[PDB]
Amino acid sequence: QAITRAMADQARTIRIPVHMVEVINKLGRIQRELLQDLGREPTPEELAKEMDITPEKVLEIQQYAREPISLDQTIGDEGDSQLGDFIEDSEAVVAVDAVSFTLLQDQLQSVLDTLSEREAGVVRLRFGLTDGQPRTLDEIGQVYGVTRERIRQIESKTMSKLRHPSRSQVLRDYL
Amino acid sequence: KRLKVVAAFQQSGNSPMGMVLDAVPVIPPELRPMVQLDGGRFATSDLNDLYRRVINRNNRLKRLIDLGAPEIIVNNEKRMLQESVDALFDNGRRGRPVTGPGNRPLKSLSDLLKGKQGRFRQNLLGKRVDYSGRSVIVVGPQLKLHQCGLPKLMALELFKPFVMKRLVDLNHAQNIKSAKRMVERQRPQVWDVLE
Amino acid sequence: MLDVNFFDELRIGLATAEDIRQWSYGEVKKPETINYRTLKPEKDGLFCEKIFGPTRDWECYCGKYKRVRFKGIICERCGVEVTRAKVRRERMGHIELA
Amino acid sequence: NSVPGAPNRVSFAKLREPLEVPGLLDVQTDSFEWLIGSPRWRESAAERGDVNPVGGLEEVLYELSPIEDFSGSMSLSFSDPRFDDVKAPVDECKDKDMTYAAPLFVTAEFINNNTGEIKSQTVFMGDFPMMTEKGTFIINGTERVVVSQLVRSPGVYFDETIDKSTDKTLHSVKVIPSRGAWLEFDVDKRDTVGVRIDRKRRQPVTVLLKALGWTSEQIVERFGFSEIMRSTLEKDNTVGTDEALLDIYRKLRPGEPPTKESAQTLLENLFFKEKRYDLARVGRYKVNKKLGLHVGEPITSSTLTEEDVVATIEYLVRLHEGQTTMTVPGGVEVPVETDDIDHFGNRRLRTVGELIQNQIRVGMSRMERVVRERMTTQDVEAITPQTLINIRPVVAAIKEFFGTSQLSQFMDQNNPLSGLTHKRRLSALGPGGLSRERAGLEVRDVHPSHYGRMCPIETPEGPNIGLIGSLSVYARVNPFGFIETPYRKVVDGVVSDEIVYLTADEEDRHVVAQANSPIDADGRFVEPRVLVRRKAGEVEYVPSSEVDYMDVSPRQMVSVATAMIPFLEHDDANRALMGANMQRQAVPLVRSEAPLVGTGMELRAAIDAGDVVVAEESGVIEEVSADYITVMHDNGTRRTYRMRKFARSNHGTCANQCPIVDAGDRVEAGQVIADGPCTDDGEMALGKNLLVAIMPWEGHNYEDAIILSNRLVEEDVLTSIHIEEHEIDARDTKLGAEEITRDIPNISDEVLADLDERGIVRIGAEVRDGDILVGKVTPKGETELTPEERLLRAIFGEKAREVRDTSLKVPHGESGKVIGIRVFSREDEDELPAGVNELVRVYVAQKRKISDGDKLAGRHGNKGVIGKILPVEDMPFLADGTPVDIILNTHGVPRRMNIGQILETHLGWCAHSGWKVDAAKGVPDWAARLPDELLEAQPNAIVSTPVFDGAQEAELQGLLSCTLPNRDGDVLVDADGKAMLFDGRSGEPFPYPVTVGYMYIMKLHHLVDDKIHARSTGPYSMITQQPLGGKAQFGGQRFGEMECWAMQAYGAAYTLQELLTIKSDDTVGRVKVYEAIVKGENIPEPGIPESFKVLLKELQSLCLNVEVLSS
Ligand SMILES: [Zn+2]
Repeated sequence: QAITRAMADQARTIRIPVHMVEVINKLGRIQRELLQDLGREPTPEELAKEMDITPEKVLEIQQYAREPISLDQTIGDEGDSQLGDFIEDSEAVVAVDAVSFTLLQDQLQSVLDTLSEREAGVVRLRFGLTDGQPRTLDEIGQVYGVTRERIRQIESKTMSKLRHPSRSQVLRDYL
Repeated sequence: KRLKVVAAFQQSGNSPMGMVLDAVPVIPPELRPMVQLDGGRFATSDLNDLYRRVINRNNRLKRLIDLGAPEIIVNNEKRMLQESVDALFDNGRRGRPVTGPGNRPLKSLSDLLKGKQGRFRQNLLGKRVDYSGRSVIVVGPQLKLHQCGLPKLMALELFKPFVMKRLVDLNHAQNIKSAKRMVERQRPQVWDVLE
Repeated sequence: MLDVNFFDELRIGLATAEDIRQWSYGEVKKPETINYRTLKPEKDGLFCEKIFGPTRDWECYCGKYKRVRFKGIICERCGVEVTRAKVRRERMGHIELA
Repeated sequence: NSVPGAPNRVSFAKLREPLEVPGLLDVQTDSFEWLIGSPRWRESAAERGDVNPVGGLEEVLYELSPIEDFSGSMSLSFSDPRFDDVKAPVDECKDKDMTYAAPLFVTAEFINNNTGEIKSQTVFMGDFPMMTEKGTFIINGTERVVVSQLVRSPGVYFDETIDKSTDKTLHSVKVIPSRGAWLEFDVDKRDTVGVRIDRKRRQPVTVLLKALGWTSEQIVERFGFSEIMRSTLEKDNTVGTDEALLDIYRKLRPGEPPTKESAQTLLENLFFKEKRYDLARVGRYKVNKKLGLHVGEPITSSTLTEEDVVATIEYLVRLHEGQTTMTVPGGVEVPVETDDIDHFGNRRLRTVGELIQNQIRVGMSRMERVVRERMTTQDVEAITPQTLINIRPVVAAIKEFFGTSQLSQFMDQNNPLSGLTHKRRLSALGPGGLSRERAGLEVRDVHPSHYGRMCPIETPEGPNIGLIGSLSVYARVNPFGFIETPYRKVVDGVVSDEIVYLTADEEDRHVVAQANSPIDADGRFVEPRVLVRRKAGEVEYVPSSEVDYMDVSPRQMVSVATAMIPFLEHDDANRALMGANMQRQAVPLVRSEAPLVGTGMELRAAIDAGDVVVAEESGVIEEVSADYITVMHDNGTRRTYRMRKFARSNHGTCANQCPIVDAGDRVEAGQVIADGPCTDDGEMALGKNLLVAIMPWEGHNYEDAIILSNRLVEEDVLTSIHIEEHEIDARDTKLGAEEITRDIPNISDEVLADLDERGIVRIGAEVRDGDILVGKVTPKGETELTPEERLLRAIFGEKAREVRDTSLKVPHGESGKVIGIRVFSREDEDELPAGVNELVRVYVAQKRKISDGDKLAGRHGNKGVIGKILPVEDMPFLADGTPVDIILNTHGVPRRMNIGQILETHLGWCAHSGWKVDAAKGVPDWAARLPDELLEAQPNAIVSTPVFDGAQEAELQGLLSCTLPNRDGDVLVDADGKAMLFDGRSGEPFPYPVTVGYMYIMKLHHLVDDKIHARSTGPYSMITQQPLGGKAQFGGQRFGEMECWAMQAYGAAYTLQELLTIKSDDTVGRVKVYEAIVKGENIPEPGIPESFKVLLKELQSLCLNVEVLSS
């Protein structure tokens, strides 16, 4: 019992609960016992029939039991490099989309400044540009001394003027 | 020979207590990445395995001490802890190296700082650089001594931001994204500004 | 120590246990790396976000705060200090040996 | 000739070959036949060792059985290994990526010695991969080839050493058996001996001979003449067999108290038990030959015996005395000498049979362990062989061998010769071999025993030089693993036709003659002194009457890749080596014209390479088409050869097959029916016949550069069809499913024109770098939707587009048309990997023309890139007006020592223009030995030249003398080979004539299109922020420390810091620099490299308090 429990929750780099390492072990044993009796690899639907459970769960457990690999094992037939040299860092900044984002921000500032200042501020705090949080209408009213219906109307004015092709063409290109 | 280290421990204000170790540091996770490859397969730097071994041995020793066990088992666990820290700091220095899957020695901290493949002479002294290319050479007998030929495609790829700016300024592309699209599509106007 | 490329000397010496626990931002005490299903790191594991900072930028474990406006505040629930995400390359752990 | 469809290749060969070259694939087919035990191999051993006809699988099964328990009352045995029909024919297993394999069946006998019951269960052993007719395996669709390995044959190896102190000689031995513990017997620095057992440096022979049940009287009786061992036995200092046993126990198993019986049984279980020490069947016979123990007894009891040890002692001690011959009591006399480790009589060859045998042996060892565990845990009579058997380790072992092993590698097939040479190649690295770092200088050298066995020319130029080579053309592998070559035996100066085969060790005790000797057809050499190869590899003169062997033919020492080089004997060894290596990497062109000047080996090499269709059975052709040929055999029935058209080779070349027969012709069994990629009329053709002028032209052919005319580009003389494949799979994901669909977000329509609604490119549509190939869309999940994105959709009404378009796009720098699309999916009830549910693979091909930078070379070692392709006007042309096609420099040939290709050039011009020798007043003096039918040659006539018996200088000069013109009366070239030619640039004639003639050139697989790479800002690695490397990834050139030395020496500091910090490492530096250069602003100050911070954290993690101090 102690050995099995320890091998269950301690022998894996990605720890797996015993309750379902049990079913991985049982799936493996039944598939390799049926393989020799039938002569072929057991299709997961037949394995599910032996499971009394849905096959999709069988594929899920099959892909769960797969263990991680090492980043530093030599990958070539000849020993010259490791696996980790060929993995791209996804989290790294593209260094191209950053400049694009900055220029898009500049274009947005120019477009908003072209619009009337009240509308620009309304939309800026509506979508939370200058700050971290977009705000609801009542905040806009409390900061501009107007009712929320008036803010809805000025927002209607904003996207109405923003559909103007002068801004529409100059901004739609940025995609 | 003894004085060579004794005098160093004397005149320098560091206690030799640091020779023995009872609290082991843990490298940042991003320096020992666990990343999912395309296909669901997972990769690790073998450091997670050694750290896991250290953690397992330490926890089991804690359990043995708290529970109360005959001194033989406690001594065996302490020896395993010592050998696990041994493997973590320098695998294969003492005894046979700690081996994982595929029957290969595991890369400890020391092996990450040794030889050609170590950090010092592979990433610090010489680095892979951007804005560079490589191609076959062909004799250029009509060139001048200070000149050299350059393939058009390689020159375009190298001077990408340069032609990007120089063409978005000449109003060929309205914005930077359009300039990138022209460059990747290799529009005819690109070559003139490239030259 | 501010990493501004204004350096006068680089020093190396033996590290005592007091320095080792001074560097660390917590004590890793579980051999758990990634949840097999949720694909997230665990608590006090080798990849714990509380010890080593958040994996995703400006989010705690349960996502109490998903906004830039929370800077430098350690959440009361999981203790993940909501900040930039490359602190996982900077912060450090430590193990107290039996 | 002797080939039904052989083109008329006239030959300059003087003497005839008594035997034809054997099927050059016989080292792969025969070994696998031995492995399986097919009836062909069964009858093969019937007259070549029928004393014990047993296959590899049969041998392993017999060795394994019987397996029993601790009690011995219950046991299991294996017998009757029977195979089965293959699951699917070759092409479909190459299509849907399944291993070409067949089920394996064996019979298991369950015995129960307690009472006695029988259970003969036919258990399914597993799925054994099979070997195809070409000698290549198929694993997961890919075509893999295993190579034979060179290792030290287990046995006994005496050697000599100088102490370099008092110049005393010392003799050591190393009985090195496979799967056992070594014994090192030697004479120490002082007088006594050293008997190192399993690396323990104590205890001279005194304790060993005593431990064998002897005492002082035996060791003093056997050794009274050897004063060394007399002194040793006097220095015994131990009396008592049990004392010697415990002393051994000290240095054989310390850490456990010894007992009276533990050491006695330990010695037997260590050396004389065939489970912990079993020198293989090769090792036992090697020991027997080395010591003369058994000379007429069958092979049994592979474990080492005691008389072997005593004979080793006697041999070593007599060697230290300087004795010549040792006669062991109870055996024949054997001469006493040191054993060379590189002599091919001590280096065996593990073919495919031996390697698969070893892997099966490991699998059966695991089988025996698991069945031994299981046979006891279950009660008697409730246990059956099926439950005793769990075939998992055997298939695991075979899969381990075939994949992720460096001795069974990806087939190198870009022309028939590369496929031919990849098999029948001898390697030395791998499990049981020596690594290149482990390899010394001595092993890489050519041994005198290499002659006739392993070619001394064919070997790669890289670090692996000498480590791996190629088999000879006449070489044979003995059924014993040793290599062996044929040779005719001469008696009293009479040459016999009887061909006998000798190994490396059997050659020393004989005297072989020269290959090309002045034979008078009566067996008698006209001069007494003949070039012969002596015992120790020495070459010397000797009268004729005492020689007893001769080479079967010239070109016996050379391989098949080097036998195709004309005028080989006129070339330096290095240039011949490189020429043989570049022959392996030619590309298949679209026409593959046969070479004018070559060797007879081209026909055989093309025929048995397996990629040319050969009519197995004779008969008339029913019908011919590009796709297929229907041939009607004489016995009513017909056979349809399905031609393979435009198949991608493992290196992305073309493998088209064009039939060369008509609808009403008759073809004989063995005649070539269709040509492969690089074959013309069934003979090897790896290049084209190009007119050559050897003048140095205006510096465009400077430093091995080669200039070409635009005729080659326009006439498609050198152009290759190149095919690439692009796999892409849609797999299940927690986000849902990825769809192969046209619902691709934010894409135009001009790029959507060439996709079907199924979502993939239309067949026959042109693509290029960056174009989309398959539309695969993945659920994006969630992320930070930028507020700016919300304003963006608010301006145009664009949908959120909730999915991520990670579609497959053509990678950078390629284009061409699409050839085929193969799609598999789960609803197609296919055997897809668990996890993926669509997988589509697209084939894109482009007719790659010849351009600057492409490497062109001859088969004589001359190489070079295309300096320029200048138009037909600017080409030196002869008085007839035909422009030259290729111009090469003249400053390389005399320095680099490859004058053979100049002779090839002249012979090619003679063969092209045609010739006739005036036989009016008798034959001229030079043509007296020239064979008939070679005195007349029509224009564009093909010739042949054996490598070591070819056209001589006088014959070639005479041929050049009479070189009748084609159409007009114009002898363009003079008697000395040079010809006048008119400049195409200025127009005036060149002051002096230059050599011109037809040369056979080949395009190598080092094209510049797959060799140009550049990047501005690509991806970066995880741990350190350095950019990755390679062409598959976006790359980035490595600026190593050696270039750092140069930049520091220049005194350029800002450039170095730029190349280190911001151009490579400093992330904020990278983005700021890119923003500044795009914004047209000044590049900012470089920051601190990230890799240094990584190093600092790593060093901190090593308990090293490292802090950087500002002040
Ligand atoms: Zn949290």
